[PDB]
Order: sequence, then structure tokens, then C-alpha cells
Amino acid sequence: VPMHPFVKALQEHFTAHQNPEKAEPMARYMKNHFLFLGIQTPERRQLLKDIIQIHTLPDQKDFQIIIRELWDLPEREFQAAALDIMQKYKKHINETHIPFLEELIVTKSWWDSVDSIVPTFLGDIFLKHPELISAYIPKWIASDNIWLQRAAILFQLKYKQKMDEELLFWIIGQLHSSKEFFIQKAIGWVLREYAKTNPDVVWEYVQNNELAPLSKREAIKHIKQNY
DNA sequence: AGGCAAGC
DNA sequence: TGCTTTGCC
Ligand SMILES: COc1cc2[nH]c(C(=O)N3C[C@@H](Cn4cnc(N)c5ncnc4-5)c4c3cc(O)c3[nH]c(C(=O)N5CCc6c5c(O)c(OC)c5[nH]c(C(=O)SC)cc65)cc43)cc2cc1O
Ligand SMILES: [Ca+2]
Repeated sequence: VPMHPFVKALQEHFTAHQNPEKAEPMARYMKNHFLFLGIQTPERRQLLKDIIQIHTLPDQKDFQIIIRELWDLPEREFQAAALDIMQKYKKHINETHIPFLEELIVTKSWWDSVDSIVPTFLGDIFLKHPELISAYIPKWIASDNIWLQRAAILFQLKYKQKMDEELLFWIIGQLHSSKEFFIQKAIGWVLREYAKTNPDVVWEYVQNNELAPLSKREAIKHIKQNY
């Protein structure tokens, strides 16, 4: 049972605003891996805002406590809310929190939580601490955990001109022979996105290095008409 | 406001 | 495959 007063307040307020008619299709969309209360993103964020306006944002010493307690609640909106909360503490998040973020990635894993952790929170940490990438990314690739592998692929997704091209291509080469949908698809996504910034090097990469056909097709869907 | 981004 | 609905930017 959650014990932090902020989490208890949030749980009560979310539960009081549940919508069972939305809960069923929301849970089906995530392959019924999770129960849902039936609260979509606009309403979920406003309910969190209500609780912050009443109680104020808890002290930064508590932010991991709060996120952990929310992660253990059954309904999926509590994990989505915990990530909204983590965004409000981002000035206090640094390299010492990478293991905490790893834990969140591999606990109650699915594409919604993992994608909300990786390009923003890990992306920002490794921009400030790029000399720490080698302590994590190769480990994640070798772990055979598909969500840490997707993290290795997508932490640079929002980098645009900051992208470390040789690193991106090494990561992708290490994972290109994965059978896994969420890995093949992440490779396609990150290549398509980076092609918005540096289309010529993505084209050269895709024409000279092996990729699953899903990955290759997705990578080039916007630039192929230029060649 | 609208374009671009899993499910089946 | 290319349409769905909702979410991110
Ligand atoms: C950094 O850069 C980016 C990060 C990004 N994150 C997301 C994202 O996180 N997405 C996009 C979008 C999921 N999504 C939707 N449409 C598409 N066409 C998509 N293509 C891919 N994903 C897609 C989505 C999430 C996350 C979620 O946690 C989501 N949850 C739902 C959802 O819950 N859905 C979608 C389908 C659906 C619901 C839902 O609530 C419902 O509740 C009623 C639904 N009812 C029905 C029906 O009765 S139809 C017969 C369908 C239905 C959508 C959804 C997009 C995105 C974009 C970026 O550039
Ligand atoms: Ca698609």
C-alpha cells in the first residue's frame, strides 16, 4: 500500500475520476499488460496539477520515493503520472540517477513508459556526461533486455545536430540482426528521425549496411524520393 | 492547430 | 499496408 501522503492523495484523486468505459479500450491498446483507470493524458495531467496546487511539490529528497510508489500501483496511469512528476524534478536529475532510470526501464516495461524515459531523461544526462556512455550503452546492448536495447538506440533520438553519428551507427550495427519488433522498429525510427537532420549519411548508411527490411523501409520513407 | 509518431 | 485513435512537438 502506498504510504507517501502525496501518492495517497494522487491515488484517491485519480480513482475518483476514473472512467470504466475508457479503461477497457485503453488497456487493450497496450495488449492488456496493464489495468487502466480510464484517464487519458489531458485529464491525467490536470489531475496531477490539482494535487500539486493543494499540497505543493514535495521536497526533492522524496522524488524517488514517490515515483517508486506510483510504479507499484496496478493502473498504468500511475506510471505515466510518475514520469510527469519526474519531469518536474529534472533540475535535480543527474548521472547518479542513471541506475534508477535503468530500474524504471526494466520494471513494468512497455513502449509507452520506456519511450517516455529514454530520449528526454537519459538523452539529457548523456549530453552532459558523454564520457559515461561506454559504462552503460554496451552493457544494455549485451543484456538481451529489449527495453534496455531500445534505450541504447533511442537515447539520441532528439539530438538532431548533436547526434554522435559514429556511435549511432555502431549501436544500430550491433542490434540490426535482432528478431524483435521493438528493436527493428526503433532502428527505423531513429534513422528516419536523424535523416531529417543529416539525410545524406543516413542514406549512405542504409545503402551499405545490413538492416531488417522493416528497419530499412522505415528509415527511408521520407528521403527515398531524393535519390 | 496540425503534422508526424503504437493497434490491427 | 494503410487506415485508426491519441500523444508529442
Ligand atoms: C520524441 O518524438 C516523439 C515521441 C512520441 N511519443 C508518442 C507517444 O508516446 N504516443 C503516440 C500515440 C500512439 N500512436 C497513435 N497514432 C499513430 N498514428 C501512431 N504512430 C505511432 N504511435 C502512434 C500514443 C502514445 C503514447 C500513449 O501512451 C498512447 N496511448 C494511446 C491510447 O490510449 N489510444 C490510441 C488508440 C486508442 C487509444 C485510446 O485511449 C482509446 O480510448 C477510448 C481508444 N479507443 C479506440 C477505439 O475505440 S477505435 C475503434 C482506439 C483507442 C495512444 C498513445 C508519439 C511521438 C511522436 C514523436 O515524434
Ligand atoms: Ca507504421
